[PDB]
Amino acid sequence: QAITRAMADQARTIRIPVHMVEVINKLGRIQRELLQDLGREPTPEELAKEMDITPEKVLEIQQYAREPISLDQTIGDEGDSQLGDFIEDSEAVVAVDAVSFTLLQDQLQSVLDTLSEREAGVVRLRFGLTDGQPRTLDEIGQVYGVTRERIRQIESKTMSKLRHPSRSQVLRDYL
Amino acid sequence: KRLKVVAAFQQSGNSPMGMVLDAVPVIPPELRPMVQLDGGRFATSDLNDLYRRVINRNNRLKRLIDLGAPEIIVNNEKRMLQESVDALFDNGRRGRPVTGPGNRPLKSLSDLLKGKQGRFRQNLLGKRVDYSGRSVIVVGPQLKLHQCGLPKLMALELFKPFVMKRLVDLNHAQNIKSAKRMVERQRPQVWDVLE
Amino acid sequence: MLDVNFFDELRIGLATAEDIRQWSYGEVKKPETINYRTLKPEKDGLFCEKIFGPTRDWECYCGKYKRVRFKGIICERCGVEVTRAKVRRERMGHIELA
Amino acid sequence: NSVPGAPNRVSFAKLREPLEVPGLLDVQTDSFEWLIGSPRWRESAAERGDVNPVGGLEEVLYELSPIEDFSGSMSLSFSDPRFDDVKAPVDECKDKDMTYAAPLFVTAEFINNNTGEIKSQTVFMGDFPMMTEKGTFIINGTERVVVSQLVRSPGVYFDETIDKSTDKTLHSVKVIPSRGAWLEFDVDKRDTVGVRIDRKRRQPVTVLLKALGWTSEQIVERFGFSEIMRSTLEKDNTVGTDEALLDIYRKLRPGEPPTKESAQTLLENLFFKEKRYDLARVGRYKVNKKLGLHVGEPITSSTLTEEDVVATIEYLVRLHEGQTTMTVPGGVEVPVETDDIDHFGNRRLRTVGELIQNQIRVGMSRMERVVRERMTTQDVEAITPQTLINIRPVVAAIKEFFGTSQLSQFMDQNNPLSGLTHKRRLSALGPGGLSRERAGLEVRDVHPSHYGRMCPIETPEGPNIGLIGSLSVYARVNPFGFIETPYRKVVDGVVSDEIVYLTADEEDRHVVAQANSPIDADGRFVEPRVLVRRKAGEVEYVPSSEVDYMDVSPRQMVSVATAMIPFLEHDDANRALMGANMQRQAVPLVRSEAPLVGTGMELRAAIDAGDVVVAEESGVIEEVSADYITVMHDNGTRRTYRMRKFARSNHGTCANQCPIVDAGDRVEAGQVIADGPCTDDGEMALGKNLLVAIMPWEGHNYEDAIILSNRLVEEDVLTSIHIEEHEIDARDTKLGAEEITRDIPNISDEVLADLDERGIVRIGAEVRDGDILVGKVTPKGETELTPEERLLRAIFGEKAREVRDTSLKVPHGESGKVIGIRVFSREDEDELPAGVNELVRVYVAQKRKISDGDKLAGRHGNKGVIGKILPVEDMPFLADGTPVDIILNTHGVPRRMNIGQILETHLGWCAHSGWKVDAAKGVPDWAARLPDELLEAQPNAIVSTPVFDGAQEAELQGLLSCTLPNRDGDVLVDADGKAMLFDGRSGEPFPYPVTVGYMYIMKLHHLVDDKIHARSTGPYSMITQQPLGGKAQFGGQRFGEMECWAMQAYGAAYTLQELLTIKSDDTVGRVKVYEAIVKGENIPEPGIPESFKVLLKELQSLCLNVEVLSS
Ligand SMILES: [Zn+2]
Repeated sequence: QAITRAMADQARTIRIPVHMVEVINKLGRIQRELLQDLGREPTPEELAKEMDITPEKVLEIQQYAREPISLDQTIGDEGDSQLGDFIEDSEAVVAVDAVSFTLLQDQLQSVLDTLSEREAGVVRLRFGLTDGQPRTLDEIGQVYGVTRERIRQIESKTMSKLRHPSRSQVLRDYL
Repeated sequence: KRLKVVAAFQQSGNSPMGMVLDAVPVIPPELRPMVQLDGGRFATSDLNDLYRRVINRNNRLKRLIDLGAPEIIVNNEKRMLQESVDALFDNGRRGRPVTGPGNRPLKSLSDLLKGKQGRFRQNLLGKRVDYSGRSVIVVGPQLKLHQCGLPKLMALELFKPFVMKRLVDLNHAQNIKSAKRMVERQRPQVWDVLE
Repeated sequence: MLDVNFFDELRIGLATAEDIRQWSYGEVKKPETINYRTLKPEKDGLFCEKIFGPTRDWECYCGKYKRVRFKGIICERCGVEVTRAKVRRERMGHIELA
Repeated sequence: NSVPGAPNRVSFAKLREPLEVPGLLDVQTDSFEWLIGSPRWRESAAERGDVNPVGGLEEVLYELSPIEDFSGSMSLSFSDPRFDDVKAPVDECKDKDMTYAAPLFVTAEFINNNTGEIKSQTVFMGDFPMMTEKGTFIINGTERVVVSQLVRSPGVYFDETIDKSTDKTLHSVKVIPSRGAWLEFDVDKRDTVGVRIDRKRRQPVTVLLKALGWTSEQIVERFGFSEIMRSTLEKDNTVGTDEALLDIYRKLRPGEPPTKESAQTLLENLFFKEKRYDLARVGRYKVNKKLGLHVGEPITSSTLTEEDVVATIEYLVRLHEGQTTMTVPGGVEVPVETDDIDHFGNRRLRTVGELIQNQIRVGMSRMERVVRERMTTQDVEAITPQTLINIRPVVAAIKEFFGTSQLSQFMDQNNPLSGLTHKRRLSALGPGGLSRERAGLEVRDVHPSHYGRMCPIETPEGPNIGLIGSLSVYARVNPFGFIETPYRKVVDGVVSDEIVYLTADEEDRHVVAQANSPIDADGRFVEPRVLVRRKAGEVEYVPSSEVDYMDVSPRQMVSVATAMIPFLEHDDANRALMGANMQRQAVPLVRSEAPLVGTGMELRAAIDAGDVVVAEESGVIEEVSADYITVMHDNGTRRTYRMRKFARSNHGTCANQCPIVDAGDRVEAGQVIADGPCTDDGEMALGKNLLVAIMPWEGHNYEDAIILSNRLVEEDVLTSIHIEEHEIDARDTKLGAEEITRDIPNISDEVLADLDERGIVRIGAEVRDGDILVGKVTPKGETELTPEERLLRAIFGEKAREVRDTSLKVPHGESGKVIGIRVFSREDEDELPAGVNELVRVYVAQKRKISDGDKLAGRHGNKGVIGKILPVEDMPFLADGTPVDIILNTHGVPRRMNIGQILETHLGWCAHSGWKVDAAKGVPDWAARLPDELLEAQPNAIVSTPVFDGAQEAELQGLLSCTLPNRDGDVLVDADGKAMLFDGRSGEPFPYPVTVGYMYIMKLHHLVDDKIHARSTGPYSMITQQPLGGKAQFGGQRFGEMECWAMQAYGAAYTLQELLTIKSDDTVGRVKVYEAIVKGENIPEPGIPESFKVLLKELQSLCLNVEVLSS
């Protein structure tokens, strides 16, 4: 019992609960016992029939039991490099989309400044540009001394003027 | 020979207590990445395995001490802890190296700082650089001594931001994204500004 | 120590246990790396976000705060200090040996 | 000739070959036949060792059985290994990526010695991969080839050493058996001996001979003449067999108290038990030959015996005395000498049979362990062989061998010769071999025993030089693993036709003659002194009457890749080596014209390479088409050869097959029916016949550069069809499913024109770098939707587009048309990997023309890139007006020592223009030995030249003398080979004539299109922020420390810091620099490299308090 429990929750780099390492072990044993009796690899639907459970769960457990690999094992037939040299860092900044984002921000500032200042501020705090949080209408009213219906109307004015092709063409290109 | 280290421990204000170790540091996770490859397969730097071994041995020793066990088992666990820290700091220095899957020695901290493949002479002294290319050479007998030929495609790829700016300024592309699209599509106007 | 490329000397010496626990931002005490299903790191594991900072930028474990406006505040629930995400390359752990 | 469809290749060969070259694939087919035990191999051993006809699988099964328990009352045995029909024919297993394999069946006998019951269960052993007719395996669709390995044959190896102190000689031995513990017997620095057992440096022979049940009287009786061992036995200092046993126990198993019986049984279980020490069947016979123990007894009891040890002692001690011959009591006399480790009589060859045998042996060892565990845990009579058997380790072992092993590698097939040479190649690295770092200088050298066995020319130029080579053309592998070559035996100066085969060790005790000797057809050499190869590899003169062997033919020492080089004997060894290596990497062109000047080996090499269709059975052709040929055999029935058209080779070349027969012709069994990629009329053709002028032209052919005319580009003389494949799979994901669909977000329509609604490119549509190939869309999940994105959709009404378009796009720098699309999916009830549910693979091909930078070379070692392709006007042309096609420099040939290709050039011009020798007043003096039918040659006539018996200088000069013109009366070239030619640039004639003639050139697989790479800002690695490397990834050139030395020496500091910090490492530096250069602003100050911070954290993690101090 102690050995099995320890091998269950301690022998894996990605720890797996015993309750379902049990079913991985049982799936493996039944598939390799049926393989020799039938002569072929057991299709997961037949394995599910032996499971009394849905096959999709069988594929899920099959892909769960797969263990991680090492980043530093030599990958070539000849020993010259490791696996980790060929993995791209996804989290790294593209260094191209950053400049694009900055220029898009500049274009947005120019477009908003072209619009009337009240509308620009309304939309800026509506979508939370200058700050971290977009705000609801009542905040806009409390900061501009107007009712929320008036803010809805000025927002209607904003996207109405923003559909103007002068801004529409100059901004739609940025995609 | 003894004085060579004794005098160093004397005149320098560091206690030799640091020779023995009872609290082991843990490298940042991003320096020992666990990343999912395309296909669901997972990769690790073998450091997670050694750290896991250290953690397992330490926890089991804690359990043995708290529970109360005959001194033989406690001594065996302490020896395993010592050998696990041994493997973590320098695998294969003492005894046979700690081996994982595929029957290969595991890369400890020391092996990450040794030889050609170590950090010092592979990433610090010489680095892979951007804005560079490589191609076959062909004799250029009509060139001048200070000149050299350059393939058009390689020159375009190298001077990408340069032609990007120089063409978005000449109003060929309205914005930077359009300039990138022209460059990747290799529009005819690109070559003139490239030259 | 501010990493501004204004350096006068680089020093190396033996590290005592007091320095080792001074560097660390917590004590890793579980051999758990990634949840097999949720694909997230665990608590006090080798990849714990509380010890080593958040994996995703400006989010705690349960996502109490998903906004830039929370800077430098350690959440009361999981203790993940909501900040930039490359602190996982900077912060450090430590193990107290039996 | 002797080939039904052989083109008329006239030959300059003087003497005839008594035997034809054997099927050059016989080292792969025969070994696998031995492995399986097919009836062909069964009858093969019937007259070549029928004393014990047993296959590899049969041998392993017999060795394994019987397996029993601790009690011995219950046991299991294996017998009757029977195979089965293959699951699917070759092409479909190459299509849907399944291993070409067949089920394996064996019979298991369950015995129960307690009472006695029988259970003969036919258990399914597993799925054994099979070997195809070409000698290549198929694993997961890919075509893999295993190579034979060179290792030290287990046995006994005496050697000599100088102490370099008092110049005393010392003799050591190393009985090195496979799967056992070594014994090192030697004479120490002082007088006594050293008997190192399993690396323990104590205890001279005194304790060993005593431990064998002897005492002082035996060791003093056997050794009274050897004063060394007399002194040793006097220095015994131990009396008592049990004392010697415990002393051994000290240095054989310390850490456990010894007992009276533990050491006695330990010695037997260590050396004389065939489970912990079993020198293989090769090792036992090697020991027997080395010591003369058994000379007429069958092979049994592979474990080492005691008389072997005593004979080793006697041999070593007599060697230290300087004795010549040792006669062991109870055996024949054997001469006493040191054993060379590189002599091919001590280096065996593990073919495919031996390697698969070893892997099966490991699998059966695991089988025996698991069945031994299981046979006891279950009660008697409730246990059956099926439950005793769990075939998992055997298939695991075979899969381990075939994949992720460096001795069974990806087939190198870009022309028939590369496929031919990849098999029948001898390697030395791998499990049981020596690594290149482990390899010394001595092993890489050519041994005198290499002659006739392993070619001394064919070997790669890289670090692996000498480590791996190629088999000879006449070489044979003995059924014993040793290599062996044929040779005719001469008696009293009479040459016999009887061909006998000798190994490396059997050659020393004989005297072989020269290959090309002045034979008078009566067996008698006209001069007494003949070039012969002596015992120790020495070459010397000797009268004729005492020689007893001769080479079967010239070109016996050379391989098949080097036998195709004309005028080989006129070339330096290095240039011949490189020429043989570049022959392996030619590309298949679209026409593959046969070479004018070559060797007879081209026909055989093309025929048995397996990629040319050969009519197995004779008969008339029913019908011919590009796709297929229907041939009607004489016995009513017909056979349809399905031609393979435009198949991608493992290196992305073309493998088209064009039939060369008509609808009403008759073809004989063995005649070539269709040509492969690089074959013309069934003979090897790896290049084209190009007119050559050897003048140095205006510096465009400077430093091995080669200039070409635009005729080659326009006439498609050198152009290759190149095919690439692009796999892409849609797999299940927690986000849902990825769809192969046209619902691709934010894409135009001009790029959507060439996709079907199924979502993939239309067949026959042109693509290029960056174009989309398959539309695969993945659920994006969630992320930070930028507020700016919300304003963006608010301006145009664009949908959120909730999915991520990670579609497959053509990678950078390629284009061409699409050839085929193969799609598999789960609803197609296919055997897809668990996890993926669509997988589509697209084939894109482009007719790659010849351009600057492409490497062109001859088969004589001359190489070079295309300096320029200048138009037909600017080409030196002869008085007839035909422009030259290729111009090469003249400053390389005399320095680099490859004058053979100049002779090839002249012979090619003679063969092209045609010739006739005036036989009016008798034959001229030079043509007296020239064979008939070679005195007349029509224009564009093909010739042949054996490598070591070819056209001589006088014959070639005479041929050049009479070189009748084609159409007009114009002898363009003079008697000395040079010809006048008119400049195409200025127009005036060149002051002096230059050599011109037809040369056979080949395009190598080092094209510049797959060799140009550049990047501005690509991806970066995880741990350190350095950019990755390679062409598959976006790359980035490595600026190593050696270039750092140069930049520091220049005194350029800002450039170095730029190349280190911001151009490579400093992330904020990278983005700021890119923003500044795009914004047209000044590049900012470089920051601190990230890799240094990584190093600092790593060093901190090593308990090293490292802090950087500002002040
Ligand atoms: Zn949290």
